[PDB]
Amino acid sequence: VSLDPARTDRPYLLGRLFAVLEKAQEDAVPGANATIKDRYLASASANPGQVFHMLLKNASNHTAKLRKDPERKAIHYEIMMQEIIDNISDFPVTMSSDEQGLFMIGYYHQRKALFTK
Amino acid sequence: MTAIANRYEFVLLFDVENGNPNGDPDAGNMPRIDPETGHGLVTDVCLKRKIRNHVALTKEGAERFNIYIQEKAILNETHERAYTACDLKPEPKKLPKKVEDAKRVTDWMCTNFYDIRTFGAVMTTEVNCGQVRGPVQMAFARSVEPVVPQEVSITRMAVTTKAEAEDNRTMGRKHIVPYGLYVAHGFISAPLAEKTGFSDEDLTLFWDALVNMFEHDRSAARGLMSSRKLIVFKHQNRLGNAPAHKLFDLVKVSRAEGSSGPARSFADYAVTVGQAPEGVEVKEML
Amino acid sequence: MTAIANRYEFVLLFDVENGNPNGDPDAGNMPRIDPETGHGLVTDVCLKRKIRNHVALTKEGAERFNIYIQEKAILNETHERAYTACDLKPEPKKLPKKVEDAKRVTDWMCTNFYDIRTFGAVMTTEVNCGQVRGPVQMAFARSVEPVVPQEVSITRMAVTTKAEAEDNRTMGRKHIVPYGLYVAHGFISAPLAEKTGFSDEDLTLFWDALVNMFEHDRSAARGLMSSRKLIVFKHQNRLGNAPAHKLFDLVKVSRAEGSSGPARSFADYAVTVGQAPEGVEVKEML
Amino acid sequence: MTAIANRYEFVLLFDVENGNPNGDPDAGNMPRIDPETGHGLVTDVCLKRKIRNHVALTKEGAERFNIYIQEKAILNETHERAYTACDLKPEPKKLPKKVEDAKRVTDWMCTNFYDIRTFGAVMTTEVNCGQVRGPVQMAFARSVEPVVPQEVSITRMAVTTKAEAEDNRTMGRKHIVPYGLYVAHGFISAPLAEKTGFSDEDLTLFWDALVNMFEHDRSAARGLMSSRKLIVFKHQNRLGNAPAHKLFDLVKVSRAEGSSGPARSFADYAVTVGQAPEGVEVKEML
Repeated sequence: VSLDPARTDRPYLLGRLFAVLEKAQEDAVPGANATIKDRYLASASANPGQVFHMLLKNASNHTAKLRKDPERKAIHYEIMMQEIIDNISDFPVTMSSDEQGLFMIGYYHQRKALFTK
Repeated sequence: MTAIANRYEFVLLFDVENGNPNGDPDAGNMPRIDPETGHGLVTDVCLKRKIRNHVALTKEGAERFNIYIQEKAILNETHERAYTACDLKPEPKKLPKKVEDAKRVTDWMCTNFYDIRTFGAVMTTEVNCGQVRGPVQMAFARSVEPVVPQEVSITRMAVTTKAEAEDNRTMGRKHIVPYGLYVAHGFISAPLAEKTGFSDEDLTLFWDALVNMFEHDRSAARGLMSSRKLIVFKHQNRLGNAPAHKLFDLVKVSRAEGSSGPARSFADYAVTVGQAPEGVEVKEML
Repeated sequence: MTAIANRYEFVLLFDVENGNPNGDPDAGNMPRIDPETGHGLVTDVCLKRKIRNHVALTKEGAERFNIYIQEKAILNETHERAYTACDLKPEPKKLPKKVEDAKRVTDWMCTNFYDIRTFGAVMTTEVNCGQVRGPVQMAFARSVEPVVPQEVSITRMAVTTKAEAEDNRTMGRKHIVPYGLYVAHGFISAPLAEKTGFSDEDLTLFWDALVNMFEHDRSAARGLMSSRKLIVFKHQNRLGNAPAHKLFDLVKVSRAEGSSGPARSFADYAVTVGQAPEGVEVKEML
Repeated sequence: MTAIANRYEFVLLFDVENGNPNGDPDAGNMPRIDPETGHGLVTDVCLKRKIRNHVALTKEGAERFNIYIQEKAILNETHERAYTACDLKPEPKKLPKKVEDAKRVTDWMCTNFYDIRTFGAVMTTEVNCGQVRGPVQMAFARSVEPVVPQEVSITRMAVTTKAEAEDNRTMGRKHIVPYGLYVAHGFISAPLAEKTGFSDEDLTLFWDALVNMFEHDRSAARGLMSSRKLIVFKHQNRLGNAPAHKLFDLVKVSRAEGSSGPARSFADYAVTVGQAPEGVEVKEML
């Protein structure tokens, strides 16, 4: 039992997306006291459409920044975003509690994978 | 403990040009913003430090005018000095079983130290000295409208360390705000001053400092910074005479009608002031 | 070395013609401009560098006129030389951390390293603080009017590499500014000159540098530059006498009424200087 | 090899009398003109080929008088040559890593390669050795007036664009100014001469080159560009005694007020020289 690239359930996809935004941010800005996780974990799971919209602004800004320097990862992450955001039809305003459980699994699963290598 | 006799409230306007007013520890060193809207922000703590600096500069160590939290002060030794000046051996956290002893320390440190007398202090560590609230409070400063920070690349042609690619051109960067305008609110309460001895000469000194804040803090990182307007509301009695939010509404700032592109000078805005209700006196120091 | 006893503010005004005043690290080598409005910009760092080089030149490395930021040099060896003359060895974080020995290398820098006595320094460490703060500071320069940069190509009669170039003669590239005018601001602090010992002689030298600076830096890409105007404001007290912003407003720049279309010469503009408040005196270049 | 003793500045004036000053690549012998105003522009690099040409024409391979740039040549060829001569393995994209033999390539080239004794075999687009900043420099040449040319649709097919035209014949756009005078500014620096061993011999050769330039360049569009004048200003010391721009102001050039209608000859223009200060001496026959 591990990460399934084919689950195609919306709250699972949202969890994966969250996890990889965390990872990309990490590489963006070293040395931060607090991660986006610590800041937004709860909110994200309660109000998808609310926040998700917001975060992508900053992510855009960052990837804009990061092309100057020769270093890359971040093109793999931009592709990973672009896959998950194409599979997600739309952003729910809110999720049933039981669904907020499944969101945690997609996050953890995805994280572990990225934890490797 | 003589203290002021009225309730005060005020608003302040200041400006920045090609600079970094307040950096963000969590964002590299990016200027602080509101993610959702993109407005700017400035912490009160910054302003407070500025004020302390100014005072220190001005007074030059005169008794009743020391600063407790000097830039590199060892705070437990400074509490221990306040303690031992009131004959106390150091002890932690709370006020002693006899709270009176740390209250003497409080009295002494309020007596001598201006900024404690003003802003109060937690004033409590593994050497206690008491607790204080302070009669003076401030809020966050907020940009009048959205701000778009830039950042620039710079090159050290010489290098500090040895390099393998050799001399090598090595680049850092700066973050900069083209232009922006800020607003700040504040309060003063008579009852606490009655408890701390916050006097009127203190108040005049305070205002003087506040006007001349920026003059002494010129630096590489900070651009051109200046104070523009200062409005003071004074009530006629020991307690309030009107709601605060109503008073702050009397001041309104709008884009100067001749200004259409992105703001780039103080002339791009128009500032207006209304009349003061019956129970309040409004005077303008700037 | 006696410290200056007055507060100073100054304004400078200089030209550019058919060249690249300041290349952009990012946008290839495009001149630096504000994206929102297209006005040109020049970093202070450039100015500093130029000044340094001029000083080094003119003074010939005489005693007490050393420079610690030596071009294409290992600056850890220049801070080694600052410390080993004081029997001390290289440290990051601060001048060697024990404050008396920190002060000995500081002193043995300030006494002789003109550049440190003037502009201050850090051995750049992530805690980005302490060491010494410059008594002299300056801000960004900006073009009075928007500019129109352009790429320029040449018919070179030779090729970099094995090529099919040679029907038309081989290519080249450049970027230029047809014409532009820039302005700048700066400040001098008495208290910090008191800390560093920045002396009057230094001031004189500084003036001299300013005036003469441009002449020594001819090269292919810059084209031509010239210093046009310089005005000096002197306060009559240790501390200030007037608001800075006000002062800066006394000098005004406007296009010559007869000039039309894009400007191409200093004659296209007109300049004016008002009178200063009694607390400050005005004297022109140098 | 002695270094020159003084700083020198010169103004070169040459005709575009019923001719073309320099071909704008995209349109053959179109004159490079300010697209906003149409006044004549000539690449700073314009003169250099001609210089080298006269070198090769009068010295003709004289050891000490080699040239760097050669028509249809590869730019790195001369780099390679200078390294070979000094028994170095060419590294034409970097300083010669053995820096005493970078000095030998530099010496050898500033000896044999007169033109590298004169100018930097270094970088604006690609580098050679780099480092060897040129002791002589000159700016973009410009026309005295807005000289949007009178187009000359030449009766020829041998142009960048072929056509079915070969009742009208094939045409390529070439241009001539009814008359125009082009102006160039240049500088000479003793300090860098000191580094490169630029000599008086070199100077005289330079003069000669300047005079003889246009004898090697003529065509229907080119028309007449006579080396009308070459005024040279000499400083009395190592370091100058006046601003450059001041000097250039002395060279007053304008249309002959007695001339009427659009200009067709140098007689339509007047050249005058004001007296330079004692710190400068002016020679005016070249």
